Amino acid sequence: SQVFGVARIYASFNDTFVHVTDLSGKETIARVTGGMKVKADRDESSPYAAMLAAQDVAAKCKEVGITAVHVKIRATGGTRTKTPGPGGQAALRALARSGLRIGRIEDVTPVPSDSTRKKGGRRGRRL
Amino acid sequence: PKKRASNGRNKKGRGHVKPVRCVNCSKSIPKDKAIKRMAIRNIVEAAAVRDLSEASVYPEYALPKTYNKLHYCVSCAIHARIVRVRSREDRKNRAPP
Amino acid sequence: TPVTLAKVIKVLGRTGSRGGVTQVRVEFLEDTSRTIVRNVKGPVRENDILVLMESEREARRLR
Amino acid sequence: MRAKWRKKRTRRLKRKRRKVRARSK
Amino acid sequence: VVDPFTRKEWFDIKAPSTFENRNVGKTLVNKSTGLKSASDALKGRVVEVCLADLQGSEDHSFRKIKLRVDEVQGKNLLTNFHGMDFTTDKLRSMVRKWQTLIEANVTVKTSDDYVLRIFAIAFTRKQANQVKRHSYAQSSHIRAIRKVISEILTKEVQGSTLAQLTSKLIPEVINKEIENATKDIFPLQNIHVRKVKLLKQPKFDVGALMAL
RNA sequence: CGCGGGGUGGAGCAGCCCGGUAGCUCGUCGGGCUCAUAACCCGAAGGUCGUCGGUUCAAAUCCGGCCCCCGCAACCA
RNA sequence: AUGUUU
RNA sequence: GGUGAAAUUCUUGGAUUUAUUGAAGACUAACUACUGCGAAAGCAUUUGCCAAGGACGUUUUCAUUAAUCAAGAACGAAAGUUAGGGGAUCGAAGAUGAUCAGAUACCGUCGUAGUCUUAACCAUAAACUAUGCCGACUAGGGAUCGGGUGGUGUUUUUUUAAUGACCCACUCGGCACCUUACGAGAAAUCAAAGUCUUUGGGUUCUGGGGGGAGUAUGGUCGCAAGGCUGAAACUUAAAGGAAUUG
RNA sequence: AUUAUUGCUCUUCAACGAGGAAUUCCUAGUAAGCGCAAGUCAUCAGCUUGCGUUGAUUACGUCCCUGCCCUUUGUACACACC
Ligand SMILES: [K+]
Ligand SMILES: [Mg+2]
Ligand SMILES: [Mg+2]
Ligand SMILES: [Mg+2]
Ligand SMILES: [Mg+2]
Ligand SMILES: [Mg+2]
Ligand SMILES: [Mg+2]
Ligand SMILES: [Mg+2]
Ligand SMILES: [Mg+2]
Ligand SMILES: [Mg+2]
Ligand SMILES: [Mg+2]
Ligand SMILES: [Mg+2]
Ligand SMILES: [Mg+2]
Ligand SMILES: [Mg+2]
Ligand SMILES: [Zn+2]
Repeated sequence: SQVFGVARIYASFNDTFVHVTDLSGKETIARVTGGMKVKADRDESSPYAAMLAAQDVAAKCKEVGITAVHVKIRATGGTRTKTPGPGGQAALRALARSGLRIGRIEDVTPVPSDSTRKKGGRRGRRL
Repeated sequence: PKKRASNGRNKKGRGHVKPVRCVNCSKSIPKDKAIKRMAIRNIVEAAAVRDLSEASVYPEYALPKTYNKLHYCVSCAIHARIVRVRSREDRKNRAPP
Repeated sequence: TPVTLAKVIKVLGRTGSRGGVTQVRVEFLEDTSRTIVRNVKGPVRENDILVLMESEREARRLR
Repeated sequence: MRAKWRKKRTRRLKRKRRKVRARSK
Repeated sequence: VVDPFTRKEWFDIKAPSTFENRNVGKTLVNKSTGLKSASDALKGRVVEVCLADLQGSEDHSFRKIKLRVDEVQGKNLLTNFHGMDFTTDKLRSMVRKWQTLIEANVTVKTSDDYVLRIFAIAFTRKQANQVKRHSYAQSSHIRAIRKVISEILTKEVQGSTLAQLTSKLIPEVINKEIENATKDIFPLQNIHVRKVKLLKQPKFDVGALMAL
């Protein structure tokens, strides 16, 4: 009764990407970022920016013709954070509320088996 | 003098424990010394469980939970208030609050 | 526009970042055997009647 | 002075002494 | 000024031959052209599907499946099984402190030509009357149990194709077999087949591939 | 000598490719928060588009010359 | 974010 | 992209982001604990091989064969050195961006040596439990690890019984832990830092106010960096330890 | 009495179309509007001190903002962070 895409929320610190693609993932649809919807150089990760980007992506999705999305959310992962950014929740807010249907919330944050010795040195960032 | 009865870590009979990196500042930490907190916060609460369940195409969806073990150096743990400076007698209290 | 009226029966406590809202135990008039936790900004005491548009949204603590 | 940096400065001084004594024969 | 979605066509993926349902969804791609055929741009696309969506029952919410398109028959993407892995949420809900995790792995070739790497997972459990609050193994029980799991896994595979392997993993009969074969060594509650991965593909062999 | 590019507030740029009409980043000035600067918020000053002619319902924008800077290419008084 | 000495 | 904010920088040669693969090196998450082994440094993916190890059990054997140990030897984190290989990430140096009054730092980006391995050095750490080893005794208690003993035990079945896991009772050895301390200490605290002016179980090492100084010199080891041994002149009334009040 | 002390009369009638970031006071006869008495005085109120008249709104709480108090904590400070 519906047609399935993939939400591909990439909510890092300093930015949140909303990337809705086909079920395969090779073909992209309306890849929108928070920096596209705010120009301050510090609010790209803000919940308002993420919400506006997700609303635009949902409008473009409902103009292409995709109705429901399996949601794959991730942080930077790798070696840096492992923690989803503040804007992912707002982006999913907008995706759910803009008429798109939501399915299979999933965390695809990349987690290593103690690889890629972390950036910052053994004494870390000294602020 | 000696501030803590054993040490500011948990190591008796080992000598060396392989190190870990602070999640917040990336400082190298002994694994037993690092403040370890398991975050089992749900993937999407966002005051939005109702919205997500309504937009869900899955009945009784039972949205999943994200697990993440955070390791802090004591400086970052104090600064972000995972741990707090306790009284001299209250330091001898290992039960969680 | 869905309509439903209820009444506060147990005042829970003061809540809010600035401490403006009050948590209230909401007893419905229709199908009364249900108590709902909700948030109200204005002054409230017991046996006061409230109007809520949404029917199922449990207001949790405001942090 | 940190004792570490005092030791490092002393080591540099000792290296200079070794160089000058190597020159002087 | 271009709107690349105006020249794209949709395809319905009739992915499984055996799970419960042929149809899993739709996918869009640019129209075939002179030096770039639509079937040529396809045949490599893989879809990521939920086993609960495949079987109709929510008791398969984890064990997501990869399926790669192998041929196009009139806007119908015929795939074949490509791999299964647990979700991160499920994996982190199974892994807990105050218990011993045991992971085992094999590399085995199925009956006809199919090469798979299999990852089995399990965790220790507490007894009904146990007072001790960790219930750890003695690591010799762990070595023996993982030997047994590898033996059972290599005995189940190499006599089954992907089709029969799916017909055994979906009812999780292998998990119960591991539980029954290791219940005399350690209780080992949380038996699962955490992952199956494709390593090498054989000749296309459409004759056996078209089983539906 | 030929073909192309460039000149826009005090400095750097979009605007031009088919007129609603000069702005953006930094510095400069004023007020605001702070115990005080910085970051920041709100205001204020700034050229009239390199210089001329021409075309144009009203041209920096398109056209034809000149001054400057640039790349390539050619040289029988 | 920074605010030097007596 | 990155930051508190920026900027260096990549970017209509399609950068960031998505998907399918491959190559490289490093590492072994989550399980991971007041838990284990090792003489220490250290040791955490599977399997095989290779030898070794402590505890336990013993109505087995030897019978003083033992304890600590100058000189003397083996190993010895990281960093560094030599010659090959490898070089992903991080990253002393170096180069750049911003703040600063200056910022040759903290913060951001790139990035050499190094980070990995083989064969040789190096022999140094807050190499710490800042607590030598062996032996005996002096409170109580509960967990935990490995082993052994018993149960009208619970659970697992194969078919009596039995190992497996579990509970209880111990017992030996171990990492520790909590209370109380006769006792000790200046106190913090300590089951050893107790059995010390009522001072002797055995034995090795180190120290004699703070600087100069772990320096100079001599010797010795090292390719080097340096390691070991190691003063004196001179100078000073305090330095220092614990705890208390502001 | 000029650099009008002040009072009064006539006469061109200027900005201001409700206010920017910010910022001050305040919980019931209170804020606000209003004038009166006194003080400063030979004279001069927009000032201040007291007063009365008209007299609301919202709240009956909180530690997010600021400041302060207490407790804990660190100190190599004790003339005590000048
Ligand atoms: K390198
Ligand atoms: Mg700091
Ligand atoms: Mg201290
Ligand atoms: Mg050590
Ligand atoms: Mg002074
Ligand atoms: Mg263990
Ligand atoms: Mg592992
Ligand atoms: Mg010796
Ligand atoms: Mg080394
Ligand atoms: Mg600084
Ligand atoms: Mg030493
Ligand atoms: Mg002395
Ligand atoms: Mg002291
Ligand atoms: Mg006055
Ligand atoms: Zn940290």
